[PDB]
Formats: sequence, structure tokens, C-alpha cells
Amino acid sequence: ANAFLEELRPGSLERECKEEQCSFEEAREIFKDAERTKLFWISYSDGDQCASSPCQNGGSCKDQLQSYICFCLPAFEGRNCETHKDDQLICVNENGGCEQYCSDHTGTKRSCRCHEGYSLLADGVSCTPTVEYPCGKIPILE
Amino acid sequence: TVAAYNLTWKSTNFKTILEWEPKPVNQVYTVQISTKSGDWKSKCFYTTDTECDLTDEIVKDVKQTYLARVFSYPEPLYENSPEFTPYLETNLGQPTIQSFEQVGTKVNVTVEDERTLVRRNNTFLSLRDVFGKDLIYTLYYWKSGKKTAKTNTNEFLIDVDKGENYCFSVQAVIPSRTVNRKSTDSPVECM
Amino acid sequence: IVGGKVCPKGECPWQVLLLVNGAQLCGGTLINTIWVVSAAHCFDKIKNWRNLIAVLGEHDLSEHDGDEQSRRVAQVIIPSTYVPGTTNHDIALLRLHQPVVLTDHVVPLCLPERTFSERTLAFVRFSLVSGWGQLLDRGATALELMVLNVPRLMTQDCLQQSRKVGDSPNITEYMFCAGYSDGSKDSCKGDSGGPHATHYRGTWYLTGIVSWGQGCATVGHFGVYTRVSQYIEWLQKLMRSEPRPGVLLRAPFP
Ligand SMILES: CCS(=O)(=O)N[C@H](Cc1ccc(-c2ccccc2)cc1)C(=O)N[C@@H](CCC(N)=O)C(=O)NCc1ccc(C(=N)N)cc1
Ligand SMILES: *[C@@H]1O[C@H](CO)[C@@H](O)[C@H](O)[C@H]1O
Ligand SMILES: *[C@@H]1O[C@@H](C)[C@@H](O)[C@@H](O)[C@@H]1O
Ligand SMILES: [Ca+2]
Ligand SMILES: [Ca+2]
Ligand SMILES: [Ca+2]
Ligand SMILES: [Ca+2]
Ligand SMILES: [Ca+2]
Ligand SMILES: [Ca+2]
Ligand SMILES: [Ca+2]
Ligand SMILES: [Ca+2]
Ligand SMILES: [Ca+2]
Repeated sequence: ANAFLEELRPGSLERECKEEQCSFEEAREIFKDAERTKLFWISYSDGDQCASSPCQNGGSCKDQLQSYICFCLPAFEGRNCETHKDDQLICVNENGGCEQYCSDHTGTKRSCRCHEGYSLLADGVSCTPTVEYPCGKIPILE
Repeated sequence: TVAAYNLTWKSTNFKTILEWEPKPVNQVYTVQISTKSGDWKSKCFYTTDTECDLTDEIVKDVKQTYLARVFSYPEPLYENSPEFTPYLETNLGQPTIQSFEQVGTKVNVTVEDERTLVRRNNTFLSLRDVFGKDLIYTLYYWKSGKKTAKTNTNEFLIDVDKGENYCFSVQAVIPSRTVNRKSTDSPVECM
Repeated sequence: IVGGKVCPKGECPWQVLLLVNGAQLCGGTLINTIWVVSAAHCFDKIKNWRNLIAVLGEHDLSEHDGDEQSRRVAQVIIPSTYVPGTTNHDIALLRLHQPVVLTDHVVPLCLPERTFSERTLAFVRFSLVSGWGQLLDRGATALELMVLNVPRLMTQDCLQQSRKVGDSPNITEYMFCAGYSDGSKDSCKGDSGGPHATHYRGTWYLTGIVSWGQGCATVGHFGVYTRVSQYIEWLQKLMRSEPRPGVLLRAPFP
């Protein structure tokens, strides 16, 4: 920034761009060279894209040139960590965790079922044979 | 309905997001990702966005080659994305000069070992942890006349004239790469 | 089967061997003690309908052992929409005169529910195809049951990845491609009717039927299989029905 008569003093990166916000011209007077001034300006004037705190659900924002990067906590994903990994218990998603059949239900959780010859265990997802030779199992390997 | 098009990968430091067109008008999407020999896994179920974060899947093995496809809903219409090999294509983020200490007639410029989205043992691996020897850093400095230096670690040891002040800028680089071999220049630092 | 390997005795327990007048005809898949799913085209030139036999527990066609069980085929049900000489609706439901005994070497493959098969099984990359078919295109059939792991493809990809030819059969919604286009691995004519079995979380399910393809393991082409998911309701309804006087029965589809 420029204050009364300060321009009489030689250019200073610290006093001008660090302790204050410096314009391109002020930066150019310090670096002199065109390419050097631009190499400095690209980052100096980029602005921190993390200022909006875009990373949701406890994520951490990492600033980049004209962009950012969100590091999310284990149970979250998405550009801004907006996706809840624990809220994807639907049939199309890995068969809903069901060992055999999966039925969706709006409003409540999906439910799991089994093919004839099998019964659903207490965990509500696994299927166990209820006959000696259930379909789809290879006896000599079991 | 219309099939998605211009499927593009936006990946930096392994944060990988698939983008596509167009802006859904009466149609939703579901993305599937896989390795050539692996099963297809669904992601972003029935989303109306035109993007899908696939970071958690690709960081499972950054050296594998993944293919993704976007299903369109009002077999369903779809489009395949280009193949994507994280380790070889994810862009190297803009580096940050961590510090530099002068010792007599030499200066030690240290480059911050930034983290990536690659998880491991409940932690985020650094760019060095992931690339190991395939990663080097290049220094572009000048006496405040161009000068450069290269290191296979995160530190540069260079000669400097007593009294004069220098300015520095570094770049992360993976020499063995064919595409996206270098990151953008880090912010400029001056002693 | 071209480019596969022998299915160790007992590891392909739902595999069926179909014979007509004692001659090798086609493969098939057992789905319960009385019903076998095969391919419709296997019956295009059958004259003696009372001479069809289904053999379970087979492995080596040159040696007999106690795991073999033969049954007369009491009924062959084919969709009314299937046309001899063609490829669409290539499926047949066979009723055995007497149920087979379930043993360590004779077990039925699971017929999945429709949505499970479409939404989950269809996206499991690899599945096994098997039979005593030709080891090479235009070659001799196999003495020991062969098996091969083939990857499935969505039809759009099958078309884009296959050499565009003249007026060859279309790939309908009642079919799906699986295999390789480099000329190395594929099922073949003698494997017709055999199973395309998919392994999912500890259980195997019937997802396809060896149906057709341009030659066997032909460069630029994939094997084509009847898409079983489209016939789940059709099959279930027929298995609950009473037998008809004659062997051949054409049931409407849908
Ligand atoms: C090329 C003759 S062919 O090799 O026998 N293919 C025909 C279809 C077919 C395909 C392509 C053409 C065709 C037409 C124009 C130009 C070029 C090719 C014509 C017919 C074909 O497959 N026909 C059926 C029978 C039709 C009937 N109901 O009688 C058949 O042979 N099925 C057995 C079979 C099983 C597995 C495979 C496999 N996995 N690999 C191949 C064949
Ligand atoms: C914070 O600022 C960035 C700038 O790109 C914006 O993309 C975010 O949406 C906002 O939260
Ligand atoms: C930034 O990283 C995210 C994942 C969380 O661990 C935050 O606590 C941290 O500041
Ligand atoms: Ca000032
Ligand atoms: Ca000033
Ligand atoms: Ca100035
Ligand atoms: Ca100061
Ligand atoms: Ca000041
Ligand atoms: Ca000026
Ligand atoms: Ca000035
Ligand atoms: Ca920035
Ligand atoms: Ca035998």
C-alpha cells in the first residue's frame, strides 16, 4: 500500500507485501524483472479459496491455485466432504450389505432376504443353509 | 434421456473427482468404477450433480488403472470415461517452501512434505511416502540471472553470496512421468 | 470350451449332460431336483422326443462311476416366441421324469430373483461357463467337463468392441456378451445350454445360458448368452404348473 511519501524509500517485500497488501506495481518495483514479478504475483494475488470454509463435516481445507482440496474424516467423502458414508445403506450400493437378496424401503432401512433353502441369520444380512444340499454351494469344497 | 459426455478426471494429490456433461434436465445419474479385472462398484447413487468423488476408491491402490462410467436415468444409457491411473496422472499440488536457513556461505531450502488423500493406518500419506524415489523437487532461484537446482529429497543446499538476498521457488516433479510431470511453481519466498 | 481347463470332478455339480438317442446333444443346468435349464436351439432338429436323457454328476465321458444319474426328459418347455434356426429367447425348461438325488456331486445352481440378478449379479465381472463342447472351433468335443472364467460386457460395449459385420444376429435385451475378442477363450456349440454361473458372497447363481456367437473364440467377437434374468418369472410360473400330455410344450412369453 502507499502512504504519504513512503515511495521515497527503496522497495521492501516485507514492509510492502507482507506487512501490507501490495499492488502489482509495488511488487514490480521490488522484483524489477518481468518474469520474476509475475512468478511472485500468481500466488500472492490468487486469494485463499479455503476462506469460505468449504470443507464440511470436520474436513480440512488445503489451498491451491484458483482451487482447494478437502481432506475428509473417514466416514465422509465428496468434493466438500458433504457425502455421509454411513447414509448409503441402499440396495444398489453393494447390494446393501445383504448376503443374498436386498429390498429397499423408503422411510426405513432396507431389509435382507434369502433364497429358498436358506434362512436369514440374527444379523439381518447373512443367509445360512436349512437343507443338506442348498443351491449354489459346492459340497466337496465346503 | 441423454448419455453423459466429456467425462473428465479432476485429480490433484489423489483427490479424484469425475466430472461430466450436460446439466441434467429430467435425468439423474449413478456412477460405477472398477479395475479391468474387478467388479463394478456404484457411487453417487441417483445424483443430479455432474460430478462424483471417487477418491476413496482409487486410493485403495493408486497404481491400478481404473475405468468409470456414468449411467443416465430419466440396460440404461451410459458413457465410459477415459482410463485413469492415479500414480501416473494425478496432478502434483502446488508445493510450499517450508523454510530456508543460511549457514555461512550456503542456504538450506526445505520443501514442505505435503499430504495426499492416500490413507494408511488412519493417517494421510505424504507425497514422499507415496512416490518415494520417483519424486524430485526443482529449485528456480535468483540473486535479487537465472539459477536452478535439483534434489531427490525435500531439501536443497545451494551456494549464496554473502550480503546479497535471494528469492526461491520450487516445483514437485516426477521425471518418469509422461503426462503432468510437474506441479505449478510454489509461491515465491525471499530470505 | 476353448481355452479353459478341466473342471475338477465335483466342482461343476449343477452341470447337466443332455443326450438324444444316446448321443451327446447339449449341456444344461440343474436348478432343483426336477428342473433343468438349457437352450431352446438344442431342440431344433429333435425327432424322437421320447429319447431325450439328462445325465447328472457326469465328468469323464469315457469312464462310468456311481455319481452318474440318468433321467428321461418328460417335458421340454420353450417360449412361444422362440424361432428354430435363430437366436432370440434361446432358453428351455426341462422337467425330469423323476427327481435326481442331491449328493456331493449333484447339486442345483440357484435361480436368482430378477432384481438381484440385474442390480447385483450383472455387475460381477467374471462368471464360469462350462461343458463338454468343442475345444476348438470346428474341432472335436471334450471327454472331460471343461470350465472357463469369462468377463461380462454391457451390450453397448459389446457392440463397440466387436468387429462390425454384415447382417449378423442382433444382440437383444434377452442376451448379453461375455468372454474375449482376442480369439483365445470362449464357449462353443457343443456347450450350448450349459450354465454361465456367477459367484456372489459364497453362493453361485444362474445368470446365463451358452447360446450363440460368430464361430468360437473368433477375433473381434464375444460369446453371447441368454440373459436369464429376463426369464425368472417365466420359469417360476412354469415350474409350479402341471405337466402336459406331450413332451414339447410352447409357453407364451412374457
Ligand atoms: C456364423 C455361423 S455360427 O458361427 O454358427 N453362429 C451362429 C449365429 C450367427 C452369427 C453370425 C452370422 C453372420 C451373418 C452375416 C455375416 C457374418 C456372420 C450368422 C449367424 C450361431 O451361433 N447359431 C446358433 C444356432 C442357431 C440355431 N437355432 O440353429 C449356434 O450355433 N449356437 C451354438 C453356439 C454356442 C456358443 C457359441 C460361442 N460362445 N461362440 C457359438 C455358437
Ligand atoms: C470458498 O471459496 C471457493 C473459491 O473457489 C469456492 O469454490 C467455495 O465454494 C467457497 O466455499
Ligand atoms: C484436517 O484433516 C481432517 C481430516 C481432520 O482430521 C481435521 O481435524 C484436520 O484439521
Ligand atoms: Ca507502504
Ligand atoms: Ca508502497
Ligand atoms: Ca514501492
Ligand atoms: Ca515484519
Ligand atoms: Ca506499514
Ligand atoms: Ca512504478
Ligand atoms: Ca510505487
Ligand atoms: Ca489460493
Ligand atoms: Ca462318466
